[PDB]
Amino acid sequence: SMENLVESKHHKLARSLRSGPSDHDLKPNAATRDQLNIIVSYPPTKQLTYEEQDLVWKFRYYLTNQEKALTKFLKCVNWDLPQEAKQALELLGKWKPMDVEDSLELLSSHYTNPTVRRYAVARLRQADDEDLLMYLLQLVQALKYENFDDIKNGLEPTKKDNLEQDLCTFLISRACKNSTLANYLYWYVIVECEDQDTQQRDPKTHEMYLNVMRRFSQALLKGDKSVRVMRSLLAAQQTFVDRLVHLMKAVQRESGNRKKKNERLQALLGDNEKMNLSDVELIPLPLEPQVKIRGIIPETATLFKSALMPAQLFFKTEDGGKYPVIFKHGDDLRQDQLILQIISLMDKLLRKENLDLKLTPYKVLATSTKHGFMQFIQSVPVAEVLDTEGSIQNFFRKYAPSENGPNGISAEVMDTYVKSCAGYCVITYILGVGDRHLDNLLLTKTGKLFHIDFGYILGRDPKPLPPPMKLNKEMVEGMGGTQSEQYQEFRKQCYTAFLHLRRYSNLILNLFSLMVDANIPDIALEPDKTVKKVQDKFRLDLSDEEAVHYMQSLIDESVHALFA
Amino acid sequence: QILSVESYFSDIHDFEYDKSLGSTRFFKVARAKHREGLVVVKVFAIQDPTLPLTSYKQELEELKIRLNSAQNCLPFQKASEKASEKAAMLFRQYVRDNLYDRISTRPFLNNIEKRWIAFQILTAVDQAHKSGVRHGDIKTENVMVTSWNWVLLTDFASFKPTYLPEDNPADFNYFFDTSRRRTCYIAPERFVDGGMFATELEYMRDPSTPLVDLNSNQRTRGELKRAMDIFSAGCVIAELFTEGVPLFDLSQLLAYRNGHFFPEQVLNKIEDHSIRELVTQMIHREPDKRLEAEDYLKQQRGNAFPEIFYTFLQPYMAQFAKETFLSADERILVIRKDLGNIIHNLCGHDLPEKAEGEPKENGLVILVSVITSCLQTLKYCDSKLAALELILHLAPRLSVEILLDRITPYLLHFSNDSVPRVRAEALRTLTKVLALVKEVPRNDINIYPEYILPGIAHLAQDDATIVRLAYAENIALLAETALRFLELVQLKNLNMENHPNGNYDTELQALHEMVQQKVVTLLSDPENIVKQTLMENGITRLCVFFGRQKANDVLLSHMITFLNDKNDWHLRGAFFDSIVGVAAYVGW
Repeated sequence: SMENLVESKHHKLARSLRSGPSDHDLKPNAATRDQLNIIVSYPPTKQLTYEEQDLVWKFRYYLTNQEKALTKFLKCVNWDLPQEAKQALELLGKWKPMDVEDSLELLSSHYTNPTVRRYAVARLRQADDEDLLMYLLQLVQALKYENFDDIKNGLEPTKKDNLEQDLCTFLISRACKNSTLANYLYWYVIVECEDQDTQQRDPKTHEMYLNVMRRFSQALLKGDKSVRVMRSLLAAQQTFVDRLVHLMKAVQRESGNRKKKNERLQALLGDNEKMNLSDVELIPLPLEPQVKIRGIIPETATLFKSALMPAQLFFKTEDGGKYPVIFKHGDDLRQDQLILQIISLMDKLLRKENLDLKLTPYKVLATSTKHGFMQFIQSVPVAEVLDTEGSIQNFFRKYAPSENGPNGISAEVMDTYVKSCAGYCVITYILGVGDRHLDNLLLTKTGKLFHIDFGYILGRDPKPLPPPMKLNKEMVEGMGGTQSEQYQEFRKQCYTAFLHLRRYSNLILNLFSLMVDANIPDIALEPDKTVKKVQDKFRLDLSDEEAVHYMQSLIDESVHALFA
Repeated sequence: QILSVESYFSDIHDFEYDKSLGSTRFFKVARAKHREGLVVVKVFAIQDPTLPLTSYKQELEELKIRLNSAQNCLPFQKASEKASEKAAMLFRQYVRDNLYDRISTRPFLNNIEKRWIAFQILTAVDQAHKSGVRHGDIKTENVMVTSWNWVLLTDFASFKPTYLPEDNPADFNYFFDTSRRRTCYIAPERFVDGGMFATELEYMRDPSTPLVDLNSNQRTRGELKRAMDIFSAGCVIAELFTEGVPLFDLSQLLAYRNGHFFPEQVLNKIEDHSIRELVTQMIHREPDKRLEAEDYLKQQRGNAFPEIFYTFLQPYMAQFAKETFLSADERILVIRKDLGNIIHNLCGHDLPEKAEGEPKENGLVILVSVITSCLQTLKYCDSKLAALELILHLAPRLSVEILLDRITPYLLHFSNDSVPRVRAEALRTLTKVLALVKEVPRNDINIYPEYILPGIAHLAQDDATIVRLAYAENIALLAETALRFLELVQLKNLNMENHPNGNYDTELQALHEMVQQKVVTLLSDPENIVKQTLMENGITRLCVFFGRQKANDVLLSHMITFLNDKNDWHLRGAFFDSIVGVAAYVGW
């Protein structure tokens, strides 16, 4: 049953499909090649066939030549037989150089073969700070690495008691090249050193990862220059923050009323926080590896009055200025750290397309032991700001009388608003944000829109939920009047925007294919449905701007919504 | 014991398999338990959260009533029996081969009779469970798996989170889960969906994403199990086979509420009255019109076929008993199915001609492949006899059909190279295969001999069972007949194209010259193996001969192949002269 009957099939299938294709190399002949050029130009998701795989296993010359087509063929094969491996490693060299983009797909667990992994590093050989943006998603891909850690465990822990194959020195050569990519990446890594006892307990391999992080620290420190000890020291100084958040866990425990806890905090921070903040020698900021602290002012220090204990404080830096900051401690904030990071990646591509969404990517990181910190925010969070004002128009006029409601002309406040609004709807289409309300709506009076509730995603709401668009009946006041101008400008910006992201988000499909290996809740069910849903939701299947007409009908239905 | 490859276990398990959530129903999961070390894909469930209901009492009893009967359906080995608090995991075998998945997995297997046979095996289960009343059940390819006897073993778990297509030869496609609902592509029921609610549960109102928008649960009414609801579901799984793709469109569903749709009947055998009518009978309005599995059976396209089914169904029940003892089946089944043949497609002397005109008794028996796949399982040399009998029993598998069949044989020369004179069995069969006259469907067919045979010839160097070699030089001409059969594709390839000045007729022959240069390689590689054997008057080591003076035996048989390599009479003559010189000394 799972006996020779199972294998018999495999042979008959191996014969003719193997042995036939791969022979003495020459160029493809027929005009079916022109049709096939279209067929191969099918996107990443477009998984290959039992017969199409065979065709490429024939048509090698054009595949060699089309420098970036190689990957589609690499999707077809596996390194099942040494004879396969032989032709595969032959052709690895033969093929006109692969795309550094398409180099991401081949690092997947699909292709366990070291030579591929070694050569993919050459395909994406550019040791540059672009990797820092890649650090916004790569951790789930890095989760497919817990095999070679046991191999390199033979080496890295042992020895201390550019052209290369060693991914760890690809890492060292690229990352140690910049202090940001060393230290901030280590703090990012500290979020995975957190809870490593479960990855030791269920897997065992987190103990190997603890050895790995130890041996990376050894590999850096053995570099033996001022730079190498200094980065080891700045981590140590930043680790004092862990002591401070344990003290802040104790201060949180001595609660009273909002004012009584605030007084206890202001007093305890007055002695302890002023002394420690002044005491530390130029350890860097959470928002910036370059900014460094030289004080904290316990006077203006305040708190969000909620169980997460979000902080609101200001730090007299080495640079003189009193930088605003926020911590959240006693929360595994990984849902938000990943979301803001991916947002940053999307924002980079979107800025490569010259549209800025005016959203605030606030920095977030972890120093040690599940404690963490982030960039602070100034806000006007609710419909109550607009209700304190006379209307959406009166709200503009009050704050910025250049706008002066309808009677003035607001310039960039309005421009930033319209281009921002045209951005925020696109973000809501893709991310499927949940639990939106009139109280999750930080209208910065300057033109910067902040809709904010990203923690609920993939439509997480009880049954009725927020739309893929970004509009409500309050905005329907101002926008219904400024329909001719602002709704059209909204409509034109978003129309042009989607059409540009339809160009090049194919690489995000590769990123998605690796970054999907992360922690985000209920992922036990969602994957295959999600990959299909993404391609369908943005209907890459149908590049018809009539879909925007369908969406514009939904927009009509949105103003209609009291009866639609 | 209590964990295994997940912290989530409470016994020895192989792996966690797939999970899913319905639109018509709640969540579900699959699990591959290595019970007694035997890894099998059981149902997942937790009794912890389901204690509030535990209504399962009834369900377990209907399970007992149903599982009692081991027919062409799937009885579970201990399903009902395998409830517990942390682990209510209803016991089942290593299933994940859902049905359309299996179909696209072997289009090589997909065949005229075969689809009909599969379909008919399912039909017997349907009419049986209607009689052993378990009315109103749902259907999708999640409900089935394909056994070694090619039986469509029908279960009662129509969501299989392990389910999609398979080995589809044309493809450049992204993932397709949740294709027309919150899970796998379902089969709608007109009364359930278009009438009350597509959902299974009770209520008194009307949601959408899980479906109730049609009516307010008839103000708190229950499920109403009927044959008409079964005919509805069967109708949607069927078209998926015919088109190779499902019919599930929301436009089509609105049109099904309207009782009138958007057909595009993609196959002539499906729009063939035989198939079209009873499908249409399902399609008009299941309760308003009539469709009867009975009417379908009585009106089998050929009424010969129902009888061919139910007659041989008796054997299929013996097959269901055979789960006791395979080797006993092999050999007594030889005895029995002498009679089986004499009943069915009888030849008076038990060696059917493989090409008996336009078949004079009308054979296209995909069931030999059924049995073949059963008898693949290792047991005893009982098997040797029946295979030789089968070689003699040269039933009408086409060239291609025999070729499809040709997967396991040499595979079993290899699988029992350990018994060196399995080589002798295989000799006869391949000699027979060569003696059979048939047409090569594709050019490449002949090359696989030209590489297969090399491999097996190395196995001949492992141990030289002489009998195989003796036949070799004879059926060398039959392998050249395999080249003639390749040359018949050269006739077909010609059927695809439509002196002193230096004419162009060379272009017609030239590729055949290069083909002949290739075949000359295929004379030379024998000339290599042959010259090695010719110096090897014994298999030679440390000044001793494993006495291939047996070359003198095969020497008579050799005249057949000797015509082929001979023209380098220089080379042949030298090697033979070296042999003559020594024979003249040592040999008498």
